[PDB]
Amino acid sequence: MVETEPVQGCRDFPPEAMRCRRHLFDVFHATAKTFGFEEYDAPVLESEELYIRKAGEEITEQMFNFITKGGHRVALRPEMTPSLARLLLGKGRSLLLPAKWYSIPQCWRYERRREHYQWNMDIVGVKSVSAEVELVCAACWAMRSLGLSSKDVGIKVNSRKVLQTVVEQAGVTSDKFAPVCVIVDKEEVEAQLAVLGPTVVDAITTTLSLKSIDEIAQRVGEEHEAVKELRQFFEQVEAYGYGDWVLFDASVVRGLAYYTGIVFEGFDREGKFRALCGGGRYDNLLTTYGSPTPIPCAGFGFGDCVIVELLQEKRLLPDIPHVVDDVVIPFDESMRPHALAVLRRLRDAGRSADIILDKKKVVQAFNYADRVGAVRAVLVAPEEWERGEVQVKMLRRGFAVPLDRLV
Amino acid sequence: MVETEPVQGCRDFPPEAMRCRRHLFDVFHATAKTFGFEEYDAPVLESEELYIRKAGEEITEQMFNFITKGGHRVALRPEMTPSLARLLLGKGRSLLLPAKWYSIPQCWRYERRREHYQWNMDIVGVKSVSAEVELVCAACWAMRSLGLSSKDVGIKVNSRKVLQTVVEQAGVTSDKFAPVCVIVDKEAQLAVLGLEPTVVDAITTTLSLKSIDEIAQRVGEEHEAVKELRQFFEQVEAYGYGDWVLFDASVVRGLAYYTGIVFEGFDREGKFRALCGGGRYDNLLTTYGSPTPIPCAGFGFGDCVIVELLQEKRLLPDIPHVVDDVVIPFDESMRPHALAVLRRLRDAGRSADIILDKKKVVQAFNYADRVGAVRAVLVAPEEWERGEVQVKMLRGFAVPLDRLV
Ligand SMILES: N[C@@H](Cc1c[nH]c[nH+]1)C(=O)O
Ligand SMILES: N[C@@H](Cc1c[nH]c[nH+]1)C(=O)O
Ligand SMILES: NCc1ccc(Br)cc1
Ligand SMILES: NCc1ccc(Br)cc1
Repeated sequence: MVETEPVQGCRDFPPEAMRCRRHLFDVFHATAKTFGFEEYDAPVLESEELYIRKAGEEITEQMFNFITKGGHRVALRPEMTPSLARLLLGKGRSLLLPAKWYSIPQCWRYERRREHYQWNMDIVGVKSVSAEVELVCAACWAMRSLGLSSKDVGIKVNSRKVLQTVVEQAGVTSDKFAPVCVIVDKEEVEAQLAVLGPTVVDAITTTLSLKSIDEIAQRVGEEHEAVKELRQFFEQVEAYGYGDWVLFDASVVRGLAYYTGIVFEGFDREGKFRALCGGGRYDNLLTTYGSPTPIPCAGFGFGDCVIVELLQEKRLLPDIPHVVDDVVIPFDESMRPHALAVLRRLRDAGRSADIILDKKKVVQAFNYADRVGAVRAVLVAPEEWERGEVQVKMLRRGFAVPLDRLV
Repeated sequence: MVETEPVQGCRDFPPEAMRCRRHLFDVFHATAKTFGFEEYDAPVLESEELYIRKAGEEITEQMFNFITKGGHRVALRPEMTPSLARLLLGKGRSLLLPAKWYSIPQCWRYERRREHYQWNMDIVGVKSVSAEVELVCAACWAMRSLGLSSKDVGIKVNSRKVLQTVVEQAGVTSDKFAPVCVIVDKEAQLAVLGLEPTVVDAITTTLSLKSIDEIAQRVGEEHEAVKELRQFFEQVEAYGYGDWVLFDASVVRGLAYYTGIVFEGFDREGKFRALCGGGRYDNLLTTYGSPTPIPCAGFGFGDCVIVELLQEKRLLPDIPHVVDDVVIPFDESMRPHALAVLRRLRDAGRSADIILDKKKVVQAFNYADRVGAVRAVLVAPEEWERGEVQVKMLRGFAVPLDRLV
């Protein structure tokens, strides 16, 4: 036998498992459409150079990389955001702003799972917190669409600008801010900061432990950018009607080098699962890639695995069996030609329909119809045919119907 | 600057290019649904062992393979069919037959494009030619759905059983039939496999026969291939796609595993490579170690040649992005109210933007036009006090909040 298991850490999606994935992706797509985002895609294979950010990120530590037969350093993308930036930088002046782009790429890692799908939503060319508002509202909308409520989940919201000011007031070089964020994201965090380069660590921990925006304002001032932006953010989400879904949490920084402003992450209010989604503003990324002009950006990722766990726990993922509208059944093999004419008609009318492909008895054909979840069984028999009719039997007992009135 | 071009032989899909791909995939999905096929997927990364068929196939010659950190021989799949067989073999007795499965995997090669998407449709557990009929009809349906006619395209149909009999009558070992097919798909190479001149003569003669009647004269009217091809053409005629299909004795396909009927789509102007290709492969699962033979048939249908053909025929106009509503705050003090409006529009199943940054109404209106909005909803202080907004159709007057949706 060949090996029937998939390659290490990768998932197969037979029809049953595919329907669950599809149910999830339908929401991601529908939510994107509702919010006016445009789909894009790019190759899963990118140059390794795209991910060399040198901040000790977990994501760059766990890259699935390899050398081509030809000697080029490539990787299966660990995330989509750098691919987006490449595309954005490639368009340059021709890209009309603002742009709202989304995708549902498979992303990879090498360390149980080595592979996941990740819905990406990003807004490009919008300076103000309305971008973050929309992004956060989109993530809530998706969760709501899947059956979750604000009692089940929330989004923790913070700004990295608070921590920046604290770090900056200690005379810490600006090039050290990203590593600090990668570290603070994680008693070992006390040791790692010293290595980057005690009273400064004290200050960091104190501010991240502050439990409200008012307490942040006491420390850095009420007119500080972070305070004004967070207040605007919460005012807008309230106005949109999702105030119960969002809250402030000063310990949220995220693990990625490139966030500059507001950052956020989704969570289950039972404290059972890892983050459902995560994102933030990254206004400097395109400048680091070499854009001659700064390009504001903000966005999030939303993985396909944790959400499914949460939906299973909450009993929101019942198996939806396969369905088809009609199953056409030839009474015997001499009726196959006529049955195919019927099948054609049903499909021309926009119906989903099978025809019994092999030779079998009517009752077995009827059973197969039930197994594939047919709403209706269409028996094509000699006597009915002469009368310009077929027999129809609803499965969701039996009578003749004219060919013209089936559809 | 970082490199803005994609990795060698790979395509970017910015929104414009993505809409074209989406238009194509919508047809593949809709056709699958119409025909009652179920979606599946599997990892793009598979074990290299999965593709070692030893017939000198072009597909196994051009594998995108590499060694993991850990020393495992893996590959980016060159095709989906072996992944399907793996899944099928994994299920074994638990899989209810017949099964009709489809997918739209990206597949890879290393040699020019190194990457394409390929719609796969396969029928499992059906012995008779009705499987091939449905598969061929599904491919025609997809092309028809995209705007093509039987004047633009067709499907050439043959059976490998004819060539099998000829090869077999020359005393050629059964294990040589797949290599012979891989070669005939493309004089010197057959001799190397082990065939003398008279056997090559016979091969070429039969592949040059232009009708099923001429095949019957050579191998008999009772021969499996003749009965099956006649049944096949009778069924496609009955389904109403007779103008789309024809017999061509030179069609064998390049893959090792086809055993019976094979087919391929083509443009009737002779400009393009094959649009799609498939056939019956009844032995594949036996070779993977299935304790019982499992009949299978299917096809692949790439995303690149079809698009070329559709561009030539002028069937791929750019469809610009569209959204139903663009909500415009008169100024920043109206943003909260505008968000309440935005919420309502989206709750009602409408696609809607709100102007995110600070800008003047006329510029907001321009942006609305650029993103292809059907309707612009201006949220101004004076209208708001009256429980109203201003609505302007794009593709001006006051409207009550309740009657927008
Ligand atoms: N790339 C981020 C998510 C993101 C998308 N856009 C902005 N941020 C992550 O994987 O965590
Ligand atoms: N694997 C074949 C297509 C196919 C799918 N199923 C059967 N055949 C190809 O790439 O040509
Ligand atoms: N964001 C968590 C996560 C990242 C990568 C993979 Br692969 C799986 C999960
Ligand atoms: N079926 C032709 C083809 C095969 C592989 C790639 Br990649 C592209 C086209």
